[PDB]
Amino acid sequence: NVSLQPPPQQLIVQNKTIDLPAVYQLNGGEEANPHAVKVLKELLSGKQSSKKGMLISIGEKGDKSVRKYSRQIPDHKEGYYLSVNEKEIVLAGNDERGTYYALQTFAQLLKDGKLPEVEIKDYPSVRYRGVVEGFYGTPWSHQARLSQLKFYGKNKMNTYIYGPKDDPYHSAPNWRLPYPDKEAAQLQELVAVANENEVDFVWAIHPGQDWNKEDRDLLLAKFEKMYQLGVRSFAVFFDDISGEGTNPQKQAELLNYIDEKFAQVKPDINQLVMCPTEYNKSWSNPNGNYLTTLGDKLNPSIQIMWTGDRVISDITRDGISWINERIKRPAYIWWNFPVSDYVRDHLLLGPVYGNDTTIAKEMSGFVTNPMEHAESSKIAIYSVASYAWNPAKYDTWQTWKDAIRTILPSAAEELECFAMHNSDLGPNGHGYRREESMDIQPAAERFLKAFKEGKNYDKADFETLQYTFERMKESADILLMNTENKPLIVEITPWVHQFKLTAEMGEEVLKMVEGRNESYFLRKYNHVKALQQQMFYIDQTSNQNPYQPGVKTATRVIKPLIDRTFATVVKFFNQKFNAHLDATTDYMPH
Ligand SMILES: CC1CCN(c2ccnc(NCCc3ccccc3)n2)CC1
Repeated sequence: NVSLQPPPQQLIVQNKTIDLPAVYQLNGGEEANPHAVKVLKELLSGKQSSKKGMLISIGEKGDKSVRKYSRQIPDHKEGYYLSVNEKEIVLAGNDERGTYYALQTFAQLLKDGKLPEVEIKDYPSVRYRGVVEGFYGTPWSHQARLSQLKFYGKNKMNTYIYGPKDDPYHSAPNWRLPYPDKEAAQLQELVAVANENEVDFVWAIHPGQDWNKEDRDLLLAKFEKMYQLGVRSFAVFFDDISGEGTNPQKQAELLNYIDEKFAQVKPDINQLVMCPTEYNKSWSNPNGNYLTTLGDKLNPSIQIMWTGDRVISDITRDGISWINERIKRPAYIWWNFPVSDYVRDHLLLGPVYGNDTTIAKEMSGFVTNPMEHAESSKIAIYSVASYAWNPAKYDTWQTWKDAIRTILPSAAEELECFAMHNSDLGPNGHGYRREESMDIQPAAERFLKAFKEGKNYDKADFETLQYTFERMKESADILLMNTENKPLIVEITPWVHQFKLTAEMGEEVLKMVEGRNESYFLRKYNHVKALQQQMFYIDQTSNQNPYQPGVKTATRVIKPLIDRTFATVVKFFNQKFNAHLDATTDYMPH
């Protein structure tokens, strides 16, 4: 059955299916977007017959090939019309990017050499959609970035804001310097791949550290050299700046200057974006001037980034009106999820939710700040893509499952299990939390409650927990050895080990609850203690960083259930046999 991510604006399925044609005639192969034609030719290995076979027509509005279907093509940037029936196939973009988007949709329809009969009219609700490379921690590799960009094109994200922290040429002081040949050629390769995948490579300059005519000049000259390298989209960051540099009139002046002498002078600049000094409502001064002045003086064609009501927050109608009213334009949203650079011992693999689905007209852009774990971030990235394309049809849970099935088809259920219990951030200085382990929350609560007050627990809840731990160990072991996405596995390995140990500990603790005799109980107790020690070992030796070192997993519901069940059963044991076992859950070498 027809599943499409992102879901099209309009879709009609006929409940018939046609074969991908053995023999086809291609119309418009020459005048249509070469990137789209390339995908189409990839999917086709029947024979191009010049006078026979099923017509396939590909083109942008105004091409000869799609003249007949012009009224069906949506009048929206990046829009397209796609049609499949017995007679013919139509892939008609409103523009070149739209034709490519058609083809991305077409590739998802094609299953086992068969196509549904369908008619689609489609376009994005939000103008700019993608990823800002905006996390602290170990930068992504070159290969990681190439793989991201291909994923962005598949999910119709048109925006990549480049900024690896190990590249000094977009930061102080080296922003003034041209890229040396080797680095330039690498960035060049990113640009080429971004272009092939219809993604805007947005080169971000971060000069905030370092206001005269000559600084203005050097920036403009640098922008020019990045143009020669093939860059067509640009961002200027002021999150960074202090003192005089925080003056919004002077920020506007430089940006309006860049617009006039560079962006308006070139034939083909797409995005010009700035990040303001006050970038969320919490960190702005209600008693000050900065956002209204920016909104007044900054040219209308320049985007202003915004994180919402707080630095980590989900965007609401009230939030978006607050900012738009000040900047006098639709805010370009920077969403600080799934970035984990302030909770580095946690993976954030849960669904994308919380953003208001009715406000697409009030946002110019929506970009996600991801984790230092590139592959792992694809779960949220795919979901963001889906949300930003079609927010009205956004389905958090189905999109989450679809992302997981896309990223790891050979072990989707196992990754779902792992991801379900690795979602929450735990307590943190931003107060931002996510749900986790919702499937077993009721079983866990009722189990604890009963076990607490020396009332009997339900056998079914015991079994649910038992089943959960068994499933976690199966999932951990299958994921560790999975070779379909080795980079993914490499990223999560430390947590997978910790997650397996958590499950083993849970099983041992359940055996203490059933405790048949004193000797068996003591065996399980000693095993639990040794497993706690291994978890500390991993916590002390993996993922070491100055900020949140180590590895935490299943922290919201599962680990606390195990900890409390352990402390309770040990206290019961101590009372019964008049013993003095340590009931604590965090072992300690001192
Ligand atoms: C638009 C702005 C740009 C700068 N921001 C970054 C940059 C990198 N990482 C993150 N991680 C989020 C937690 C956090 C960390 C440091 C400072 C504040 C909030 N935020 C905040 C958003």
